[PDB]
Amino acid sequence: MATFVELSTKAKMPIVGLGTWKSPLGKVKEAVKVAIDAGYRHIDCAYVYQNEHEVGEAIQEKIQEKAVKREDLFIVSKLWPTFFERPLVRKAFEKTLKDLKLSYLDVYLIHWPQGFKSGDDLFPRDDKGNAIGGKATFLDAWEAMEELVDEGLVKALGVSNFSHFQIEKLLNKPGLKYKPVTNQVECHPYLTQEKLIQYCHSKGITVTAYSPLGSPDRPWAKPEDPSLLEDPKIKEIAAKHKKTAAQVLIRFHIQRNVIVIPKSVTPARIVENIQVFDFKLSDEEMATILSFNRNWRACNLLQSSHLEDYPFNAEY
Ligand SMILES: NC(=O)c1ccc[n+]([C@@H]2O[C@H](COP(=O)([O-])OP(=O)(O)OC[C@H]3O[C@@H](n4cnc5c(N)ncnc54)[C@H](OP(=O)(O)O)[C@@H]3O)[C@@H](O)[C@H]2O)c1
Ligand SMILES: CC1=C(CC(=O)O)c2cc(F)ccc2/C1=C\c1ccc([S@@](C)=O)cc1
Repeated sequence: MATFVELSTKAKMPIVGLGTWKSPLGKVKEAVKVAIDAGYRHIDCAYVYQNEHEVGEAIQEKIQEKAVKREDLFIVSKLWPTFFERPLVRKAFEKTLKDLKLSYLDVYLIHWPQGFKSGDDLFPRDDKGNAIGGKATFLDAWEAMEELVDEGLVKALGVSNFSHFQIEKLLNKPGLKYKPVTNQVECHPYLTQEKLIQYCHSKGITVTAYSPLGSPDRPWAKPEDPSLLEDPKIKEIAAKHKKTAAQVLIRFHIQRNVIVIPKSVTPARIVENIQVFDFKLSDEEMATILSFNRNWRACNLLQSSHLEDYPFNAEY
């Protein structure tokens, strides 16, 4: 059975969710439909993925067809940092919610802590491709997002790609109404996030692991980049359980009580990826996997590294 991680709000967040970044139009609706049929309840979405309108169609279909009730779904989206100015937070949210055809979101995340130039150019950049910053901050954004929770449009807020310093800046903000329920960050055996997970858990903040398979189809991959799915040592552990590497990579997070959101539009893989509750990695296997840490990021966003709130300069 597909288990949950309890949030600070007492809401139950399904521990495996479906990722939707780069899920193409014409495939993402079917991906969400297959996922819901396979027992997924948690779907991870974003404004910047530009496919929320199709995700919304799929969700609406399955609810209509009595496959699932809204209350049993757990829908997450994210505020892109070109929308940190107060009026833009509301407008960006309204587009996300309208696209998803929902009356509320379960969690709404700040997608990245660093502010970008405000507006509807999602990737404002210079000639070299470096991100253009904006003066509105994640605290400005949070302020506007808190209204959504007051109004019942969002059940809980969270953050993504925040370091512990940025989470501290948020938690210690005088006059804070709502606390983040999760920090969605890259996490897998090459980036085990031990210090950040410990920190977040100590503050009652869950962690959601993105790119758990190493994001093998990311547009900026470099052939010398490591490959988790083909890693002989990961494969060895998979073989031990007669499971696939992907299932080991997903189960890894489950055993750390970390939510994990593998992306697929392939029905067989969508099913495979949630077949992770009928085996257990041994204490020794978990220790071996943790030892693979390389501090390697598939998502380092180097093009924003000059910005004030770029999160990856800190140790954690
Ligand atoms: N907050 C953030 O900044 C942030 C950053 C990155 C990602 N995310 C979220 O996290 C989700 C997951 O991360 P991700 O999409 O970067 O990468 P990922 O889930 O690590 O890997 C996805 C890739 O692996 C393939 N795949 C999926 N299941 C497989 C399996 N069982 N065997 C072999 N290959 C498999 C997929 O192929 P097919 O789709 O062709 O099947 C796709 O190419 C995203 O979709 C997004 O929702 C958030
Ligand atoms: C890491 C990353 C993700 C993954 C995710 O959030 O799920 C992503 C998703 C999108 F729909 C668009 C951009 C990004 C992205 C980094 C990024 C890439 C190029 C630019 S501009 C420089 O071309 C800016 C940022």
